[PDB]
Order: sequence, then structure tokens, then C-alpha cells
Amino acid sequence: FIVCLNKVTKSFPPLADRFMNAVFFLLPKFHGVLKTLCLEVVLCRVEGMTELYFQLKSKDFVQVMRHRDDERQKVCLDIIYKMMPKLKPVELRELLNPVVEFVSHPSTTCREQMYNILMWIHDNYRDPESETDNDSQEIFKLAKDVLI
Amino acid sequence: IIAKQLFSSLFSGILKEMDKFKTLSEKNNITQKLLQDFNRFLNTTFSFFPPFVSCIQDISCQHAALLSLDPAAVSAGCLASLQQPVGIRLLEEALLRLLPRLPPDVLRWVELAKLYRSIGEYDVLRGIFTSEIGTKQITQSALLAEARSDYSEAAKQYDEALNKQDWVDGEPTEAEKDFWELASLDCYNHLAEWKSLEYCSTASIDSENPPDLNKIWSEPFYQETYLPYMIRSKLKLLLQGEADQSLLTFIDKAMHGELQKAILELHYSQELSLLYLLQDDVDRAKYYIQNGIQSFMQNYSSIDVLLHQSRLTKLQSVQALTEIQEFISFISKQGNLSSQVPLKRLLNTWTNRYPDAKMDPMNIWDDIITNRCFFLSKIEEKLTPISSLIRSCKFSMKMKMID
Amino acid sequence: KQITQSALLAEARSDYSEAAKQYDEALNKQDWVDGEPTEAEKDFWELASLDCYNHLAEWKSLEYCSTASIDSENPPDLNKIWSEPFYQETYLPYMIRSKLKLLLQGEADQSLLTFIDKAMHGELQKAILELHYSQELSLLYLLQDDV
Amino acid sequence: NIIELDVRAYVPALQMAFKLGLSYTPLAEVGLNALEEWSIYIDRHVMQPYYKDILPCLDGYLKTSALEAISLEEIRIRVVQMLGSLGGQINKNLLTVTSSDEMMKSYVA
Repeated sequence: FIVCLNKVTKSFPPLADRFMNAVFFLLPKFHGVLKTLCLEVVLCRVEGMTELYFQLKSKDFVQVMRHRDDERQKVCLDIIYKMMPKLKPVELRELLNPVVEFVSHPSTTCREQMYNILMWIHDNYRDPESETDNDSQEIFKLAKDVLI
Repeated sequence: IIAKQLFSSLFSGILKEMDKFKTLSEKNNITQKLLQDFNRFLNTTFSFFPPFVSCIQDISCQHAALLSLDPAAVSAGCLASLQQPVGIRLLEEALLRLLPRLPPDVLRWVELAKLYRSIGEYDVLRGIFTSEIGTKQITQSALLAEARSDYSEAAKQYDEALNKQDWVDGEPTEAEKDFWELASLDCYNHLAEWKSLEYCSTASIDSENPPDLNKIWSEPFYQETYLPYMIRSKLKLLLQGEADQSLLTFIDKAMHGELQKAILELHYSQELSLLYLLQDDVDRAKYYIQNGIQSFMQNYSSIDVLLHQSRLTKLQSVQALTEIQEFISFISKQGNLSSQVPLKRLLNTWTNRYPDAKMDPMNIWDDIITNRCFFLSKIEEKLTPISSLIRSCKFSMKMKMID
Repeated sequence: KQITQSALLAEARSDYSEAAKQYDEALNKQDWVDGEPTEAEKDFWELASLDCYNHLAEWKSLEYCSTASIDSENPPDLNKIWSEPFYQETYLPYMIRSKLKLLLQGEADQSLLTFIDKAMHGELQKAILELHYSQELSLLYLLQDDV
Repeated sequence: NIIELDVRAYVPALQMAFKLGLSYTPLAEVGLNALEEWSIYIDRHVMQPYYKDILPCLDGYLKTSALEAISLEEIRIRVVQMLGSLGGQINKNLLTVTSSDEMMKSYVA
């Protein structure tokens, strides 16, 4: 029954989230085409999750990012894209490290999404706001490392 | 200990009764193999287990012709593992026997000087170079000025010794250049004014004109001599007023280097703790202070029981550690944050507590004074949500300073 | 300091034999007078001795000088090269050349073989060796028939 | 109050207390409580001559670091804290005998 949400995605977003409320405990996805379908399922924009980043506090959303070529995997980075505003990116440090290597990993549309992510990052950790004590100094140089 | 002593005794017996074998050439042949193995022990070990080392020197002075051991290796092993006096005696005896980046065997002298710095017998330290190794007259007057504790004149004299380029009557050697740099560091450390101390420490290491810190850790010489003066000067600058946080960004990379973490946890708890106190990482500072207590206990337990000066020099420092602990205890308690009472008691305790002012030299009296001044200047902020006399107490406390 | 001028003269005449003795006496002179030379000239003297010995074969003395100027130990060490970049970028070639030319004439200690046995496992060393010493490794292996 | 009417009297008791304290910790704990309870309360001048014997026997605690309700680590951290916070002018007297030449007992052939 994943398709019974996947093909009806982008329809009435204010109530399109009751399914995940129980599915997340039940069908975190693998298996290729079905994985891409569930990626497109998560593409729905909704507030229904706040503490879910404890899932990404588990590591291996790094090599799975590059499992199958071209457009299939873009929702994975769009995840961070759509949750950018509220973060305190201690873990996007390491999460962007394979993104350092998606220059090495083949893609073009995903690389464009990479560049959009980087363009938001540089502007929105407020680079001119050189706070003396904040930890963002590491991500400053590692983000410049790929931005250049 | 008994195993060490037994090994030394049996080895002495075997070597002396090898003279009963008395065939003449193979003894000179095999004392070689013995000395290369003796060298390699110090050259490759990583535990530096003290009684083993004391044994390793014990054979050397019992017989002769083994005293040609590499000075730097044994010396550095001594500074790492303590047990300095046996190394003191070994180099001292090896200097007796005449022989038929520093070529001459004179480097025994500088190794012994560094080692005396480690033990803290400073008078003999002057005596070493007062003993006329590296003569050119101005150095004698510089030693005179610093012996009179007139560090101000010694500073100018040393500086003119370094900037002199029209050298005549020959030239000094670069060993005396290193000695001049170290003596300048010491005399500046006795004169505060650490801005010039920082400039010298940074310039002697690296080139760049906005001063670099990161390219330290490039050679062991740099760390094992210049790191402490550098970090001390930067801390004392930063705690007075405010300036570039280059030391903060510096320690930000210092931790991620695993080998650097060991050195910092071994020798600089006060430094990291007080530097973090700038940025209110009180949880980290508390950890660093309990770790500093452990470091002091381990260091004091390691040192030998018969050396007054080393024990006294280690002991005097705990006065500042206890104050850091007391301050961090006072910061985090709302019953004191919103009230008026505890500050008067704290001021009382601080006003009937000062180091001896005759027993204790300046190099720690200035430290305790500066920590108190910073402590009050920082505490001024949290009291606002009678307050004037806190500003006044600095005056009396610095009057005791001056006296 | 005058003797260096005559040493340059002797080597300019391609009389490396006299230059060898003159350089050696310049190094072993300890009763220095009229001032002292600087250690830059010590480095130059070592390099010139290497060159003039390389023009004179007899690499046994060339080996002794190359090994002694680097490390202490009396059975000569090779392994503690790679300790500083100066050592590699100046003394490594003369060392390896001398050891090869000794080993290919008669037979002696295989210290260079045991040496290259650790030289390969160091990844950065593999780059230098593949960059500058194909003749060396190839001919040295030709001793052991690793064709 | 009992300690300000006389102090020489109780000094040997304290000495034995934190002398045997190394073997059975709670005596060490009690003595190192009595130390600050004396210091913060008694007049400085009344106690100042007494420190020449009170501290020197305490150095034994500072011997071994090799890493029931009273533990070695707590008493060690606390005693370092005490010998520091008591005052530099005070803990100067911690040496085996303070400013004397007498100690080459056990150090002769």
C-alpha cells in the first residue's frame, strides 16, 4: 500500500501525514525502485516530525546516498534542504563529508542540488557574523573546501 | 627496586671479572655492542619506566668507557621519566674524560643546562655559562644584570646582543643564540609586559607578520621549549582586556590532534580551564580542574623526596588551582547569584590569603594577582540584577602586590 | 677561509685526489684560528666531498661518510634516514648509489635489501622510489633473480 | 571552642590520627574535616606556630597514584584541595622537616 500514498503525493498536504505516524516504526525503506517510491513519499512537506532527527543520529545515511545513479536519490539531500531552518548542524558536518565526494560521485542534477545546498549554507550560517566562540568555524572551512 | 639493584650488582661483578679474561682487544670490541644496545634502549622505549632507566645509567658510571653514551637521548629520557639526578651525575662524570647542528662535544653542557632547568637548581644554571663556555664579554654583563634581578637592563643588553651585526673578535655560536633566546624568555617572564614576550616567541618560531600559531608542532624543539611561554603569554594578554581569539582557534585544532591531547592533559590544565572560563564553558572547566588536580598529584608523587627546590616549585602552583575551583564553585549557585552575602565572605578569605612574599618568587605572585583581578572583573557582570568597594579591593590587593 | 680556495682549485683541475685530503683536513681541523667558518660551509664541504668521492669511485669511504654524516651507529644504520627532508633530498642518492656499486662487485651485507624491504611498505617512500630510482631497484633485484 | 583553649594538647592526637589514616581511611577523613573546621574558626595567629607539625606528616598521603564509604581518591583530591586552599604562606611548611638539615636518617651506607 505504499503506492496508495506515493501516487497521491502532492494532494491535500494539511492531511497527508497520518500514514507516516505509524509507518515510520514499520517500513523504513530499501529495495531500489520501492526505495525511490518511499523517497518520493517523504517528499511531502509537513510539520508532523520534530524529533525525528534522532533517526539520522544513526549513521548509515551516507553510502545509501549514492546507491543508484542520477535522479533517484535527490530526496535524500532534499531532506536536509527542507529542514534547514531550525537545525544546529553538528551532524551535517559529517553528513556533508560524502557530499564532498559527490563531486567524485557521478551526478549532475544531484550536484546542482548540492550547489544550492552549499549556497544556502554559506549565506545562512551568517558568515559575516563572526562570533568569537561558536563552533561553526570548522564548517566554515569544510564548506569552503567544496564551494571553491 | 631489588631487581634493579641486583641486575646492577651482577653486571658490575661480571664486567670486573671479565678483566680476569684479560684478552685485550675484544673488550674494546664488545663494549661497543654493549653501548649501542644501551643507546637503543633510550632511543626506542616509550614507557620510560623509572627504575629501569636508573639501572641503565647505573652500569655507565660503575665502569668506564661506557660514558660516551649519546647525551640527547639519555637527557630527554630523563626529563620525560624524571629520575634526573642520576642523569645529572652521569653527564657530570662523562665530562671528566678528555678525548684525543652542534659539532663539538660541548653539547653535554647544554643538555646538562636544560636538565638543571628541569630540576630547578637555577643558581648552578647561571654557574654553567658563568663557567665561561661561549665567551664574548657582553654576555657576562648580561648574566650580571639578571643575577642582580635587574631584568630591565638585561633585556636591552640581550636585545643588543641579538641585533648586533658588526660582530668582531670572532663570532658566537648558535648554541649561545638558543641560550640568549631562552634567557630573554625568562627575563621577559619576570617583567610581565608579555606583548614583547609574545612577539619574540612568535617570531622566533614562524615568519608570518600577522603572527602564526598553527605551525608549532613542526619540530620537537619548538614544543619542548617555546610552547609554554607562548601559551602563558597569550593567556595573560587575553585575560586583561580583550584581543584576537587566535589561541582559542588554536586549541580548537589542538584537541583533534590525538598526540596533542596527551601533552595538553599532561601539562596545561590551568591554561585550558581559565581560557574556557572566558567563554563560560563551566562544565568543561570543571572537568579540566579536577583533571589538573590529578596531574599535580601525579607530578608531585613522581618527583624524588630529597629535592627541596623542585617540590617547592611544584607545590606553589596548587594555590591557583584551589582558587579556580573556588571560583567555579561560586559561579553556579542561584542562592549566591541573586543575594549579597557570600561575596563579602569570599573577599574576607581572599584578603587574609596571600603567598609568602618572601619565600615565593614573582613568577607566581603575579599569576595569583592576575587571576584575582580577572575573577572580580568577570563577577562584576552577574551582580547587577556596596558594589563599588569591589572595584576598590583591587587597589589594596595591588598595593600588597607592589610591596 | 683560505684552504677552501685551494680545495676549489684542486677540484677545478679535476684533481679530486688532492681535494679529498684537503677537504678532510678542513673537516678534522679543530685548532681553528682567524675566526671560524659557518655550518653552511660545513654542508658545502660534505656535499663537495660526496661529489669528489663520486668522481673517484672507492665508494667504501663514500659510504662511510654518507652513513656517518646521517646517523651514529657503528655497524652503519640505514633505516633512520627518512627522519628529516634534508637527509633524503641530499644524502639518499649518494648512499643508494654507493651501496649498489659495492654490492654489485663481490658480495657484502644485504642491508640495502632489508632497507628497501621497508622502503616499499611506506606509501610515501614508494612514490619517491618510483620517481627517481628505477635503475637502482631493478639492478639490485637482479642480484636475487626477481626478473 | 575546645581547640582554642589549647592546641599543643590535641596536636599529637591529630598527628596519630592522620598518620594511621593511610591504613584505615575514616580516621583520615575525620582529621581532614577537623583541619578546615579548625582553620576557618580559630584565630590565625593562635594556630600559625602549630602548622610546623600539623602538615609535615600529611605528605604520606601524596605518595602513590596508580590509575566501604571512604575511598582513597576522595581523600586524596580533598587533601590536595585542603593543602592548597589553606594558604601558600601556610603549606610552605609541608616538607618532611620544614627548613632543617636533620634528615639524612635512612640515607647513609
